Amino acid sequence: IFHALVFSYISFALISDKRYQKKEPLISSVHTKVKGIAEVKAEILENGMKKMVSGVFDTADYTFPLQGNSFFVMTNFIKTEGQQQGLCPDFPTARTICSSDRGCKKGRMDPQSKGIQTGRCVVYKERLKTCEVSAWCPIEEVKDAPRPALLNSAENFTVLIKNNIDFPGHNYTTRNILPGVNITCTFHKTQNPQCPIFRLGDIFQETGDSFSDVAIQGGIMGIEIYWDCNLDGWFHHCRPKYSFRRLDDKTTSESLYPGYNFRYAKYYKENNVEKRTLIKVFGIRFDILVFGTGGKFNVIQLAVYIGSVISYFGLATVFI
Amino acid sequence: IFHALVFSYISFALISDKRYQKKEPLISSVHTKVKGIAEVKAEILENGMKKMVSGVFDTADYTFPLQGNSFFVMTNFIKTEGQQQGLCPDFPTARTICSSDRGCKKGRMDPQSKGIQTGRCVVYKERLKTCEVSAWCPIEEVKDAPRPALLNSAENFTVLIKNNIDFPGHNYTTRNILPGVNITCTFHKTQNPQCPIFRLGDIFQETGDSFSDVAIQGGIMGIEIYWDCNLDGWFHHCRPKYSFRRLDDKTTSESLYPGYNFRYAKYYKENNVEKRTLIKVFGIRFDILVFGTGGKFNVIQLAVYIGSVISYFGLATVFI
Amino acid sequence: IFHALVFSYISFALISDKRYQKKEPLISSVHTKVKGIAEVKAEILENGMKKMVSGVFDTADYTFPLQGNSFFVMTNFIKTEGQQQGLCPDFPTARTICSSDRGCKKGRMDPQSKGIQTGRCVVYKERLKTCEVSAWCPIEEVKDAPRPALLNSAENFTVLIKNNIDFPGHNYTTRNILPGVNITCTFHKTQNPQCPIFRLGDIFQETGDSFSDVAIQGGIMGIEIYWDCNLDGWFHHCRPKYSFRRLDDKTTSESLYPGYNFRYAKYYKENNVEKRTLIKVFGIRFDILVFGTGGKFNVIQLAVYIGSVISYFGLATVFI
Ligand SMILES: *[C@@H]1O[C@H](CO)[C@@H](O[C@@H]2O[C@H](CO)[C@@H](O)[C@H](O)[C@H]2NC(C)=O)[C@H](O)[C@H]1NC(C)=O
Ligand SMILES: *[C@@H]1O[C@H](CO)[C@@H](O[C@@H]2O[C@H](CO)[C@@H](O)[C@H](O)[C@H]2NC(C)=O)[C@H](O)[C@H]1NC(C)=O
Ligand SMILES: *[C@@H]1O[C@H](CO)[C@@H](O[C@@H]2O[C@H](CO)[C@@H](O)[C@H](O)[C@H]2NC(C)=O)[C@H](O)[C@H]1NC(C)=O
Ligand SMILES: C[C@@H](N/C(=N/c1cccc2ncccc12)NC#N)c1ccccc1
Ligand SMILES: C[C@@H](N/C(=N/c1cccc2ncccc12)NC#N)c1ccccc1
Ligand SMILES: C[C@@H](N/C(=N/c1cccc2ncccc12)NC#N)c1ccccc1
Ligand SMILES: *[C@@H]1O[C@H](CO)[C@@H](O)[C@H](O)[C@H]1NC(C)=O
Ligand SMILES: *[C@@H]1O[C@H](CO)[C@@H](O)[C@H](O)[C@H]1NC(C)=O
Ligand SMILES: *[C@@H]1O[C@H](CO)[C@@H](O)[C@H](O)[C@H]1NC(C)=O
Ligand SMILES: *[C@@H]1O[C@H](CO)[C@@H](O)[C@H](O)[C@H]1NC(C)=O
Ligand SMILES: *[C@@H]1O[C@H](CO)[C@@H](O)[C@H](O)[C@H]1NC(C)=O
Ligand SMILES: *[C@@H]1O[C@H](CO)[C@@H](O)[C@H](O)[C@H]1NC(C)=O
Repeated sequence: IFHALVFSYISFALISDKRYQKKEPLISSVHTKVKGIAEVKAEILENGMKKMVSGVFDTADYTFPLQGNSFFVMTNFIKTEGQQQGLCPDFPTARTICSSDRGCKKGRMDPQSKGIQTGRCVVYKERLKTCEVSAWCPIEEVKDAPRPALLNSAENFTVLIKNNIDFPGHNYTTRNILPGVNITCTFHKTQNPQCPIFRLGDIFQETGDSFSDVAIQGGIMGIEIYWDCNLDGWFHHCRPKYSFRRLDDKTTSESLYPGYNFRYAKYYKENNVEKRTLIKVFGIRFDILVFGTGGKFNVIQLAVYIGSVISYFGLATVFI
Repeated sequence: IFHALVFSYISFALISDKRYQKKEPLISSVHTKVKGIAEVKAEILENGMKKMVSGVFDTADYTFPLQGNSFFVMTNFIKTEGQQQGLCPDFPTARTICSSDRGCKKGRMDPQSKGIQTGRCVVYKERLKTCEVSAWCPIEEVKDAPRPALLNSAENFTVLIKNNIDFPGHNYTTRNILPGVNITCTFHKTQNPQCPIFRLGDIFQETGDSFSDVAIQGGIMGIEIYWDCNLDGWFHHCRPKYSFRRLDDKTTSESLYPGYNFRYAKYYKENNVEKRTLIKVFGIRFDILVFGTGGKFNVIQLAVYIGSVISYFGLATVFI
Repeated sequence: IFHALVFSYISFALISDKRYQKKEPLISSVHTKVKGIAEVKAEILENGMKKMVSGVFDTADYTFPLQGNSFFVMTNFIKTEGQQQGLCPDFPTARTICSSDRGCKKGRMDPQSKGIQTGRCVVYKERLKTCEVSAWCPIEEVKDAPRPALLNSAENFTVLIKNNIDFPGHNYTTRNILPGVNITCTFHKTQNPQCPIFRLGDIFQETGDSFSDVAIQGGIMGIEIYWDCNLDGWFHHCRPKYSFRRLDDKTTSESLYPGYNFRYAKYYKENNVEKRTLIKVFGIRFDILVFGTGGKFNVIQLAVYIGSVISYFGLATVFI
């Protein structure tokens, strides 16, 4: 009585855990196309002077093709133009202010300084003095990102994701998009869960984080694609499950370099002088993470499960 | 009789499926060097005027170092020079043609338009009128890629692939290239299946897709490296198997952004005006996919297989 | 007697190999921030003339953001300025020297040549003659990298690594850095093995390879992050293990393209002529490899182990 029930329960553990099947890791390749533009009219303070930042930003202006299953979209920026190699006083900071030449030692390097000191204490503005350095001059300001993200419209951008997956051992290949589907759609958790077209603001709403806040100083968001794939015939299902998870740590600590931002350089020549424009770029990197398991009935696996089950059979008969 | 045969068959399932061994996922790192150049003499129509595109393209002109186990080779391009921020009529399309100002609404954005409308209907050429937009002017043409790919010689290029793999649990490391091998070789399915030097046209012949067709509008090809690795001593083999699979979907639908292409921007300054050159790049991205399993005799695994087998022993004795 | 001992030993194989638990592959995302600068005063020979290379190199000058779980740091460079499309004699090499026009065939391409020949034998310097080619002129020298790496200070640079990992099946996420930790630290094998801050020279000392030697011609180093993660409650541990392994092959053979180096192009316009500056970049690419296994008690797994163990029970009783 109880033994045929132990057998039916163990068989349930077979069918549910799909141990008659063999599991094979998935192979994924990703291709994304970003669509959308943003118009930028804003007022940014450079060196204590108000300035008007106005420009139209298209695809080539705020992104470049994905590498390593991840793409980036710039949302804010601080542009420092005209840097040329030379000597200049470092930007005023608690570390950089100097009372006299004794505070500056030639050759000193600081993790928060972009230049090597010359050992002299010189004026920056009025009577405030900082330590003179040798680097790209003038030094970029120690200034916060614009309070509204210059590319605030970034949440309205649209990312199109095409994912190809293969299982070599089972020799089975399929793609994220099935042929003949109505591509004109915006992904929704319930209305269009197979629609590959994503809107960034929708993504940030799913994970619960406000897009604008992350867009001011950048972040790392993650798009997850699950593939529970069954290859039997008696039952079949091998389609993706889109989830969204915010990857960045959200420390908000000046020591841990919070948000996502980097220093992009644009070199040129002017008046027979080598010059550089340093752009501090703030944006959200999207990591596309694909993980899948493919099961297909293996005779050896089913026989091994049977082998672990008939021992519980005999021993179960001994236990009663 | 039949029972010793069931034992020999189960032992065959052991030796064949290598269950006395433990399986460990592979760790891969890739390094590719692309060699080859292409001379380009062609005739391309810009704004209804015939032009001569002539130039020599070396490594730095059509590729950049691999990131994320994938490298790209440009094969075709459409170059739009002199773009500067301003107001211009959008390029004539079924969506962009306007009969009067009522058709243009200020601030409108279109997925196929690269600019924000100003709300005015202005002439583009002759009496044909399109909606005026605010963006990088003039707008790139809506034009097909050159009928012969400008970099048609791309199939003759040579990619050299060096792959390092490690198994941490077994502490075993090996590389794609064994020391002392004759590197001067071109990979062939039978003549040189271990030769790492690949020719792109050969790759496209293996997968059966014509190189030129894909090169006109770009594509995503995939190089697969298999590692069936055995670590025992009684038998040993741990070398790669090169296969080739075309990753792109080949939709050929204007709604799904077919082929592989992106918008690359080159910013400069001219006559004290901020200017931009937009190059639409068409090329084949090669994804190097490495997947391997490393087996090495584990006593616990063999004992567990024995444990599943002796139950089939006793129960098998009961079945007769 | 011996049978209860076989049971205690098999139970030891259970607890040690953690087969009551289920193993799940790890999901990793990486974010690195490189800090440090380098001052460069050196003397490099261009075209047989001594020159002084002097410049200050910050983050934007020697690196760009990581893609595909790997970042690059330039350590040496050879800069060829002023290239424009045209005809020039190829640089003197055993392959390129020509006695007369019969040695040059028009349209010939060489794996070590950057241009297509025109079929004429012309002088390069004095009476030495090479084959005239059509390419970016003049051709970059066939010259060794500077004997001291121009960016020798690269070993003093600091890489900060933040790693996020997730197990979907168990729904458990954790990050490389625990909240509240003293970030100001330099990683040491024993003193600070959890400290994420790495120094490149320390990395190269751990693997035993001198930083400078690799920095002259570039290399591929690999940072490994292990995650042995236990999710039970009766015992718990899920933290990373940092190891370092040198990925490049160290062939030192001119045929196999040794070290890590690539050709980076900077296009500009001068005197109404399209021009290019070709920089041969030498540096160390760091591949961040994250691999982890997450175990959590699965009832079906423990029951399957029991099923393989009770058969060894009965059969063991038969063996005595
Ligand atoms: C994203 O786009 C939507 C709609 O295109 C913007 O919302 C509209 O904003 C305009 C003015 O900017 C208003 O006149 C409309 O009434 C708004 N409609 C809705 C439904 O909100 C939205 O502001 C855009 N997002 C960002 C960040 O700019
Ligand atoms: C790839 O290279 C081969 C040989 O270098 C090219 O084939 C030759 O083309 C030339 C003229 O271009 C002919 O004179 C030869 O007779 C051809 N030989 C062979 C064996 O085909 C081939 O055209 C190149 N591929 C591309 C796309 O340019
Ligand atoms: C890395 O930095 C260290 C210390 O900042 C350098 O070592 C010092 O070098 C200076 C001169 O360059 C000497 O005056 C000091 O006595 C040295 N101190 C120590 C502890 O070595 C080191 O040279 C730098 N590495 C490179 C490659 O430049
Ligand atoms: C290619 C580059 N985009 C750039 N876009 C701008 C175009 C006009 C004005 C700008 N002003 C400030 C900042 C940017 C821009 N400029 C450069 N270089 C880029 C894109 C994405 C991520 C990093 C870098
Ligand atoms: C670095 C860049 N290559 C570029 N190569 C050209 C060199 C001369 C003329 C060209 N004309 C049209 C198009 C290209 C070129 N030009 C730029 N910028 C590149 C390479 C590979 C993939 C994307 C981009
Ligand atoms: C962005 C670029 N860095 C560049 N840094 C230099 C700055 C001043 C003088 C230089 N001279 C020689 C060589 C380099 C430089 N120059 C360019 N382009 C780069 C960075 C990292 C890896 C590849 C390329
Ligand atoms: C995979 O299956 C298809 C289906 O017919 C077959 O054409 C192909 O050759 C198979 N691949 C391999 C490597 O056997
Ligand atoms: C796609 O679906 C939308 C409904 O959201 C519909 O309006 C549209 O016509 C559909 N497209 C096609 C080609 O059927
Ligand atoms: C791996 O094996 C080699 C072979 O001797 C040994 O030198 C090395 O220390 C081993 N690695 C570890 C981490 O034990
Ligand atoms: C490599 O093999 C080729 C045969 O295809 C041969 O001509 C060449 O000499 C070999 N190289 C060496 C170094 O033996
Ligand atoms: C994962 O566990 C947390 C812990 O409460 C829970 O809030 C979350 O919803 C879980 N995720 C899923 C997908 O169930
Ligand atoms: C971090 O540790 C160092 C010791 O190496 C110590 O000097 C420093 O004060 C610590 N930082 C904090 C915030 O406690």
